[PDB]
Amino acid sequence: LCIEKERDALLEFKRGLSDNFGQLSTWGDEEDKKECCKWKGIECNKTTGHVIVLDLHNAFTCSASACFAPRLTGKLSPSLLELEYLNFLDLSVNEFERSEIPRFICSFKRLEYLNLSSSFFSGLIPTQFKNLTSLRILDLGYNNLIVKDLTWLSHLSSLELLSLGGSDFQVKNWFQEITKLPLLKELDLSLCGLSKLVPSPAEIANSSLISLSVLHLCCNEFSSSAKYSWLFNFSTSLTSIDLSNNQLDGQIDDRFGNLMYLEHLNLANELNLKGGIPSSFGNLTRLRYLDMSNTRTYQWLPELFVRLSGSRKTLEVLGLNDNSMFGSLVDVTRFSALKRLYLQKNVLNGFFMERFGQVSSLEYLDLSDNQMRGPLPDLALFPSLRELHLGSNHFNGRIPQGIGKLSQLKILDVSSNRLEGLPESMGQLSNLESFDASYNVLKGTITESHLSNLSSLVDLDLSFNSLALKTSIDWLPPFQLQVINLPSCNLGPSFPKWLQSQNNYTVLDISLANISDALPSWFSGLPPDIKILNLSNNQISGRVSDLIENAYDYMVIDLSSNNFSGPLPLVPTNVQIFYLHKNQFFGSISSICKSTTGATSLDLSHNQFSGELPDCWMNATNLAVLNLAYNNFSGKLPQSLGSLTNLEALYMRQNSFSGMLPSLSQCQSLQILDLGGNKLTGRIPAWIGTDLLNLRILSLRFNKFYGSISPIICQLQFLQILDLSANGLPMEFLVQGFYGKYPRHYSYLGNL
Amino acid sequence: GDYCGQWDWAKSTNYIVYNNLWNKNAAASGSQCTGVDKISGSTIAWHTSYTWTGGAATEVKSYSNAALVFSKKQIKNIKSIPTKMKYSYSHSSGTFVADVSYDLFTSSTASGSNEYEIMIWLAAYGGAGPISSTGKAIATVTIGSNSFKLYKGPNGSTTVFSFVATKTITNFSADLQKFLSYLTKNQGLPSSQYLITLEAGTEPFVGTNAKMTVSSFSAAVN
Ligand SMILES: *[C@@H]1O[C@H](CO)[C@@H](O[C@@H]2O[C@H](CO)[C@@H](O[C@@H]3O[C@H](CO[C@H]4O[C@H](CO[C@H]5O[C@H](CO)[C@@H](O)[C@H](O)[C@@H]5O[C@H]5O[C@H](CO)[C@@H](O)[C@H](O)[C@@H]5O)[C@@H](O)[C@H](O[C@H]5O[C@H](CO)[C@@H](O)[C@H](O)[C@@H]5O[C@H]5O[C@H](CO)[C@@H](O)[C@H](O)[C@@H]5O)[C@@H]4O)[C@@H](O)[C@H](O[C@H]4O[C@H](CO)[C@@H](O)[C@H](O)[C@@H]4O[C@H]4O[C@H](CO)[C@@H](O)[C@H](O)[C@@H]4O)[C@@H]3O)[C@H](O)[C@H]2NC(C)=O)[C@H](O)[C@H]1NC(C)=O
Ligand SMILES: *[C@@H]1O[C@H](CO)[C@@H](O[C@@H]2O[C@H](CO)[C@@H](O[C@@H]3O[C@H](CO[C@H]4O[C@H](CO[C@H]5O[C@H](CO)[C@@H](O)[C@H](O)[C@@H]5O)[C@@H](O)[C@H](O)[C@@H]4O)[C@@H](O)[C@H](O[C@H]4O[C@H](CO)[C@@H](O)[C@H](O)[C@@H]4O[C@H]4O[C@H](CO)[C@@H](O)[C@H](O)[C@@H]4O)[C@@H]3O)[C@H](O)[C@H]2NC(C)=O)[C@H](O)[C@H]1NC(C)=O
Ligand SMILES: *[C@@H]1O[C@H](CO)[C@@H](O[C@@H]2O[C@H](CO)[C@@H](O[C@@H]3O[C@H](CO)[C@@H](O)[C@H](O)[C@@H]3O)[C@H](O)[C@H]2NC(C)=O)[C@H](O)[C@H]1NC(C)=O
Ligand SMILES: *[C@@H]1O[C@H](CO)[C@@H](O[C@@H]2O[C@H](CO)[C@@H](O)[C@H](O)[C@H]2NC(C)=O)[C@H](O)[C@H]1NC(C)=O
Ligand SMILES: *[C@@H]1O[C@H](CO)[C@@H](O[C@@H]2O[C@H](CO)[C@@H](O)[C@H](O)[C@H]2NC(C)=O)[C@H](O)[C@H]1NC(C)=O
Ligand SMILES: *[C@@H]1O[C@H](CO)[C@@H](O[C@@H]2O[C@H](CO)[C@@H](O)[C@H](O)[C@H]2NC(C)=O)[C@H](O)[C@H]1NC(C)=O
Ligand SMILES: *[C@@H]1O[C@H](CO)[C@@H](O[C@@H]2O[C@H](CO)[C@@H](O)[C@H](O)[C@H]2NC(C)=O)[C@H](O)[C@H]1NC(C)=O
Ligand SMILES: *[C@@H]1O[C@H](CO)[C@@H](O)[C@H](O)[C@H]1NC(C)=O
Ligand SMILES: *[C@@H]1O[C@H](CO)[C@@H](O)[C@H](O)[C@H]1NC(C)=O
Ligand SMILES: *[C@@H]1O[C@H](CO)[C@@H](O)[C@H](O)[C@H]1NC(C)=O
Repeated sequence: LCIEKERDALLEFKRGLSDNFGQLSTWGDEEDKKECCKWKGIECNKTTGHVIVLDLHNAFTCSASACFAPRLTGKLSPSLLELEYLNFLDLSVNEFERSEIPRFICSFKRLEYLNLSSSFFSGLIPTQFKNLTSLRILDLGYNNLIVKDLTWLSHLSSLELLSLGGSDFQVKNWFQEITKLPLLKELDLSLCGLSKLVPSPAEIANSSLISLSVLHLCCNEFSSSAKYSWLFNFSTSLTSIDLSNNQLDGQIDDRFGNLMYLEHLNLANELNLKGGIPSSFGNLTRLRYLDMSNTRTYQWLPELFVRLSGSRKTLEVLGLNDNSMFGSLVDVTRFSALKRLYLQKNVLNGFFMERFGQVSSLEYLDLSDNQMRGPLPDLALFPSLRELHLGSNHFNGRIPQGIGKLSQLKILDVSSNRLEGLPESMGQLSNLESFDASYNVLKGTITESHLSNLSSLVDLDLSFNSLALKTSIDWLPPFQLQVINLPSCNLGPSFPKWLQSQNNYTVLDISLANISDALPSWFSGLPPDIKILNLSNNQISGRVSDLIENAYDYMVIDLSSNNFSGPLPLVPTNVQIFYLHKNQFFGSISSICKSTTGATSLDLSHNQFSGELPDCWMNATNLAVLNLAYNNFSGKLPQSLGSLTNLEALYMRQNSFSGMLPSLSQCQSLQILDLGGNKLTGRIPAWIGTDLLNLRILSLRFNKFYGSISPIICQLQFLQILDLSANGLPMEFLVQGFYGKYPRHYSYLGNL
Repeated sequence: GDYCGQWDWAKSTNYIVYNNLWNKNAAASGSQCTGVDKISGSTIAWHTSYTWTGGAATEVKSYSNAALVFSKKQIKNIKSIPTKMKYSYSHSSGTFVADVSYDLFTSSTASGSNEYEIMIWLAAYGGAGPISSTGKAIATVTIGSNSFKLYKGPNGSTTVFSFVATKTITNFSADLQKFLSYLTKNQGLPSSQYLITLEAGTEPFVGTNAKMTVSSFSAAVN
């Protein structure tokens, strides 16, 4: 069906642009690419072969704090005039030469859809746009163009949609010039500086009274009903109004309720919509989407539901999140088409009751970071939930045995509530990806039926609860979980057997469980990319020298408070905090820093360690918390300690250290330095008062320091504790990759 | 001296220049090696260099940053957050995607989880752009001879405000208190938030044989 001149043209057009990522790879003069209409972004008329559709529009994907777009970064070539009959040209979200809109585009005379939005087209519209009389829909939004004369518009009578958002809009009288269009259903003027340009009552009188249906006015600095009052002249026939991000400080005009067909209203991210929706909202009848997020509307919730009762049956999405809305949540089931309701981060202090005797169709519900109390309702009434957010409240009771009826449920967050137990019926969810019921007051034993039939689980979080989790001995779980936080839960007297079967996890927190056997032999084949292993505070045994694997890019290893034994496991290469305290290790620590390590905090205290400290601490410069206290250590303090450019706390109490104290001049920043019971001798040196200006605790008790005291120690003046007996003379560190981009800050100062 | 470790750093008096390849394993088959050149009182000088190619090119790979440690002070009680920056940047071949940005954060408590994030991008290349829930700017602001477009979007719990320079700036200087206070008056950041971290570096998405040179990075909280 393909026409020759058109491929030739399309190919020369491609020759200018640099696709770089593809998109235009399927374009060529090749025999294999010989029908141009089966190419990406071209569609041809079925009978006449002339191309009718060209869209190189590109969306963009957002990851983390950044979002990315494959922009075309090319030159836009006039050979396209040869296409002759295209009703659709879309070059959205592409960067060309960030230049004038090319005038040849106006020389088409058969266009109906021109979308150049969200590119970088700059300068100002060519007046030649008045020649494009055939244009039904124009989008030129979110470019860098200035708009001072709107004269051409009068000629495009055919328009039914015009976006001029994101302009240097400086036109005194758009009202006249925009009412000149007989069929404009939709207008976008967002970020056009509309507030500076206010339609006069007079200019509104000399106007065409168009039947306008959808309006976008976001990003205009209105702040009062005045600069947007012109809107209500289309009261006859409106459906959407987007007045989001307007610094709106005032009560909403009761006019909105009066509009008969309003079905979509976004007033989100305002300054102060004092109160909230008025009583005229009871007259709205059909409505579908309301958004007063981040408006500080202080309104009683069920009176809002009264004032939306005009639309029990039409309202689909209600977004009242991050506001000061008080009250209780009663009979949300009455809203039969409500699918999304977002009430998080309000001031609600009441019960989640629902007694209507009807069933809701809520798929997404968020009542987090409130003050709510009372028990949950029978969730069997809310079967369509895909994600149920309820954290940071004060709910109580057990979780209802009807939660087992939530099949489409993927996410459940009931953290930081005072709930008291789990039903077996949530061994039926099978789509529950992430289940977090941490910091509650749950009591009881969780059997394998509790977690039966839940194949799609990847996050389990039951932290700091009064709970127990014992499976049957020969139970095989249907789930492999990347995140496993089960602190303060007794998982079995025996090391939980079910973890032999999990091989995809990357963060293991089994701490404060009651466990007492030796480390099983199978557990050595622990997944190769674990970043957080917290086995501490148990009675686990085995010599972990050969029972842990090394350099797996650890991030947090805490093996403290156990009955582990042996010599120190050789420290993995990329770990940052490595805690071995409160165990039965012994031997040299001559292996610590033979290999380079970036650990920022290691704690080796309360062991049976011995020997002379190796002189390799420049192979671990990154330490800021060193804790060797409460071990039997004999030897000179290694001069390598001078190599700790940042060290915040140095714990050396209760060793048998002898000799003089080594040069610590270069470790200018430190806050804690105790060497108690260390049997160390020499004069108290000058650099404690001289280079170590930073300092808060200094303990040199029960040593052998000969010589007099320098008075210069009075020049620190932030030192809070000084103890130098029996001699004869707000702090923390960071783990960097913890939360992805964001570091984590850990506190280590404790008993003062 | 330049150093290639994933979470390596280098405390330097007033400023700490962290290198974070916090996203190295993005299947991006490459390496990055950062490093400090000069110290001169309030002004520092540093560089990095990298070659991240392929895998996930939708993603950031690293944020080598120049950071301030300061008396964490409430937004209300900052008179001036003066800063300046001068750099030039060198790359080769094709598919160079990356940005150059400041990154500030705020929380309720002096030691709290990041609640607000303020990015101020001096440069956007190859299609790199800030997280935006809309794809479109909430507003355009002008500060100290620079024109900025503001985007806002969610990074999990953090609310990320991002200013993008219309002029890709190779010589920035300004008072970031004007930016912080603009947000407090107009978009809705509480003045009670505590300013936590000030960082300035680059986020690369793809690139080959790249090297940034920072002639100076003076910065303060007074
Ligand atoms: C000229 O060219 C221009 C340049 O392209 C054209 O401009 C484009 O027009 C398109 C329309 O033609 C636009 O496409 C539509 O986008 C909307 C955007 O809203 C949604 O996404 C926003 C960002 O989140 C998504 O984005 C990224 C990238 O994909 C993802 O990383 C995210 O994960 C997320 O993806 C989610 O969405 C899918 C969709 O189902 C899910 O299934 C996924 O699992 C993901 O979770 C965001 O703004 C919206 O979210 C709001 O609410 C969220 C929670 O609900 C909250 O997190 C957000 O922060 C935001 O919250 C705000 O509101 C809440 C209340 O809701 C408040 O509480 C809060 O305070 C905030 O105020 C939303 O997620 C999108 O909805 C559309 O999707 C429909 O249509 C497309 C096809 O067109 C399908 O692909 C969709 O699946 C869906 O299709 C059917 O399904 C719908 C029901 O699910 C149904 O209702 C539909 O009608 C349909 O039947 C489109 O994706 C495009 O954005 C726009 N681009 C630009 C740059 O302008 C221009 O049109 C053109 N000119 C012309 C044509 O004249
Ligand atoms: C490997 O695992 C082990 C064990 O899992 C880790 O070691 C543990 O780490 C835990 C986390 O740090 C830590 O728990 C925190 O302890 C802090 C200090 O506790 C003080 O307050 C409690 C009050 O508890 C009492 O009430 C509760 C509730 O009924 C009871 O359950 C208790 O039994 C008590 O009756 C006192 O008892 C203590 O004596 C101290 O005075 C707590 O502050 C902290 O709680 C904070 O976070 C909670 C998160 O949900 C939150 O609920 C709580 O309100 C606290 O809120 C904090 O954050 C907010 C916001 O900034 C702030 O305003 C608050 O002021 C507060 O800072 C935790 O409870 C364990 O104690 C600790 N165990 C050991 C042996 O050390 C180990 O760290 C880990 N390995 C690594 C490397 O991390
Ligand atoms: C919700 O809608 C009702 C009905 O539209 C509103 O009440 C009605 O308001 C109209 C105003 O135009 C009244 O109609 C006219 O009133 C004048 C006197 O003002 C009268 O002379 C005319 O003959 C005509 O009736 C109408 O009487 C009134 N009440 C009805 C219809 O029962 C109401 O104001 C809206 N609610 C809110 C909160 O605004
Ligand atoms: C595709 O091309 C055909 C003809 O090449 C178009 O058909 C004409 O359609 C109009 C209105 O439907 C009629 O008045 C003409 O009589 C038709 N002509 C012929 C020869 O059939 C058709 O509309 C085109 N469609 C598109 C989408 O381009
Ligand atoms: C816009 O439309 C008018 C109307 O057709 C065009 O003006 C014509 O220009 C040609 C050029 O030689 C003349 O022969 C006609 O007599 C003109 N007609 C009228 C009514 O003035 C104008 O050229 C068009 N602009 C573009 C860029 O095509
Ligand atoms: C094992 O865990 C990894 C992640 O640590 C899973 O990998 C990703 O899973 C998400 C889930 O939707 C996908 O979107 C990604 O495409 C996956 N990426 C990679 C590189 O695999 C992985 O699927 C898990 N495997 C099993 C069998 O559970
Ligand atoms: C600091 O770490 C380096 C490794 O980065 C150690 O160097 C290795 O030493 C062994 C024998 O001791 C040699 O066989 C290797 O060839 C060396 N490797 C490298 C890369 O140099 C070094 O010994 C450590 N320093 C101290 C004082 O322990
Ligand atoms: C326009 O709106 C004002 C106030 O809303 C009203 O007084 C005026 O008569 C309206 N004109 C038309 C034609 O609707
Ligand atoms: C899971 O539950 C469903 C519903 O009763 C049932 O069809 C299925 O066989 C169950 N599977 C197992 C392994 O119990
Ligand atoms: C262990 O320390 C004690 C003092 O705390 C000391 O008496 C004993 O000799 C030490 N063990 C040695 C030196 O082997």
